[PDB]
Amino acid sequence: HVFIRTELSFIKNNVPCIRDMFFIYKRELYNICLDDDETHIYVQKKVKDSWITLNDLFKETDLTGRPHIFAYVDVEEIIILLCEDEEKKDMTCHRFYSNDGKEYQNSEITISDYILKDKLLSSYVSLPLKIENREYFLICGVSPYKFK
Amino acid sequence: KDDILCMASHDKGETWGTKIVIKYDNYKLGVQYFFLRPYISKNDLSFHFYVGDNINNVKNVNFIECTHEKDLEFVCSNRDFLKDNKVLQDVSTLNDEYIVSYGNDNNFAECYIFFNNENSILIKPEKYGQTTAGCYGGTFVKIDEQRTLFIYSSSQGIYNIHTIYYANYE
Repeated sequence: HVFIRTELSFIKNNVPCIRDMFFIYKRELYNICLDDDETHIYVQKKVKDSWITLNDLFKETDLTGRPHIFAYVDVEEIIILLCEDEEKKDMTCHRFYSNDGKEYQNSEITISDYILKDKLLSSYVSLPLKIENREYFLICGVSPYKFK
Repeated sequence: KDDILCMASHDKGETWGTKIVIKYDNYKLGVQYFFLRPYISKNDLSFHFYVGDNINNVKNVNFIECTHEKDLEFVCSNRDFLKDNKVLQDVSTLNDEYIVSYGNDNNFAECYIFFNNENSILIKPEKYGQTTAGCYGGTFVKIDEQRTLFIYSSSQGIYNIHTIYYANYE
């Protein structure tokens, strides 16, 4: 009937990350770390006991501030998106693609009049959502009520 | 009038022209959601986010489940995970059953993990030294239908990784 098991391992990180972001890829464990003067967006991997910086995606960008991050892990493919924090009317982002977790391939895109014009967003990892024979990745946002 | 809104892509992020509508017919007006994120597994869409419209100004997790109407329009609904003497934290699923994370109080001296609201495990993080180590920010990182990690940073630099196996039969 019931089987429950618990183990504890420790990991140290070179980088004191402002925000951690965890994903499993090929049963390896990967992190998207964020330090912050000076800033980076490091793609890291746990080989046992320590994280290992594999990429800096911030470098390959014309990106002025701190972006929202939307990561998506299909089984074979990893797709990450760095989206500039508003505040125009359309939103630009830079995406990175791998099928291997080591070598991420640059790019840049723009969504004009994008649907989330006045929505607040925050970074997250996710999976494709099957909706009648189609896979969709979602970027979702919330209405701004608190006075600013 | 929909408080939550998703733009969506079926071309693996090339274009974001698709629009997914989220009717969360909630009772309250003008309530700010924080740190919203969709929890997705197989067919099911759900959302995990915070609200702070309570006495203490402390933020509080809400988790809403959604089912389907149109090909792009979902209908969501709050899921009760309230639990006396504990505070709702993170949410995941092992094998079409919820696994749920809780703190003892809002200061996460301890974290309890509940399986299908039916069995539970206690996580008492060890101290980093002279200062208290909590499990603030503990989240789930799912591996497959029997295994998930529960990670949190006791203090800066230090990553506490709980490897968890669970299986319920019959």
